[PDB]
Amino acid sequence: MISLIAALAVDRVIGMMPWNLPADLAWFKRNTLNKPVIMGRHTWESIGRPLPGRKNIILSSQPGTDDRVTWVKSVDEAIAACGDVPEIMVIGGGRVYEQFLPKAQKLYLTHIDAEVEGDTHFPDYEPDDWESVFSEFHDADAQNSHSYCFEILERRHHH
Ligand SMILES: Nc1nc2c(c(=O)[nH]1)N[C@@H](CNc1ccc(C(=O)N[C@@H](CCC(=O)O)C(=O)O)cc1)CN2
Ligand SMILES: [Cl-]
Ligand SMILES: [Cl-]
Ligand SMILES: [Cl-]
Ligand SMILES: [Mg+2]
Ligand SMILES: [Mg+2]
Ligand SMILES: [Mg+2]
Ligand SMILES: [Mg+2]
Repeated sequence: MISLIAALAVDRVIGMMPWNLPADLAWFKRNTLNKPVIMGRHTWESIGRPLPGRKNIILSSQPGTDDRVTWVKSVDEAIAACGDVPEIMVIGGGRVYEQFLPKAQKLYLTHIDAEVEGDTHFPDYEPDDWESVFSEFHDADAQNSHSYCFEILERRHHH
């Protein structure tokens, strides 16, 4: 099964960080550890080093040479490279989320209370097609710059 995981500012702006949220990074790690992660080449270059404890699959029509990750050229190849696993995590960026959304059955979202200047957005999804099965709000604190709300949604309908 395919899931997307993303952190969204107001207006669904995503980035590679205008905010400083170690709690969100802990949420990201907890929910991706021991699962393959699929990302586009822009996201890969922004991370710079393979995420530990996860198979790192990079979707790009023009692969790099880095032997530390697995390079694939299509959504279908990305999925095949993951093989028989319970859950595949798609970690962005904008275009990769857009291509994978139709195949996804679960969303892990962090809704951040920040207005920011970026131009890359998380895909449009029809809220009526999803059910909110978890939500938790957290205030900002000495370690986290903004307030945020974790949410998990499960797909109920497809169009
Ligand atoms: N919800 C959430 N989802 C996301 C991101 C986020 O920002 N938060 N960011 C996007 C991908 N970018 C990164 C950049 C850095 C890291 C990263 O470095 N993670 C460490 C944890 C951080 C650390 O302890 O050093 C890890 O092992 O997972 C993860 C995703 C995609 N999805
Ligand atoms: Cl957590
Ligand atoms: Cl990308
Ligand atoms: Cl505090
Ligand atoms: Mg090689
Ligand atoms: Mg889009
Ligand atoms: Mg769309
Ligand atoms: Mg319904």
